[PDB]
Amino acid sequence: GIVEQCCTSICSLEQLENYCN
Amino acid sequence: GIVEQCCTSICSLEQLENYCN
Amino acid sequence: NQHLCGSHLVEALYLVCGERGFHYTPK
Amino acid sequence: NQHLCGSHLVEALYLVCGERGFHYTPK
Repeated sequence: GIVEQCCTSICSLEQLENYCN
Repeated sequence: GIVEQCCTSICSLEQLENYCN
Repeated sequence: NQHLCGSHLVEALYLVCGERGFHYTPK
Repeated sequence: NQHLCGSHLVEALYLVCGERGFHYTPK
């Protein structure tokens, strides 16, 4: 999930934008 | 939408919680 | 209450919804 | 980059997604 990818790990803009609608 | 109900108008917790998953 | 806009509205949803998370959809 | 957690993660999604909005789903 986003918490796993961006909080526990580090995420870039590409991954963050996957969660935009 | 939420912006209409909570930003343009005023919304309570009940309405805000409608947008929880 | 207050008007809740933009980042304040997002933050309110974050706090209220907790582990459920939320959908923020303008338009 | 940084770790992005909690309200900071929400706020990043808010800024990046703009008018599209976003879904924030822990779990």
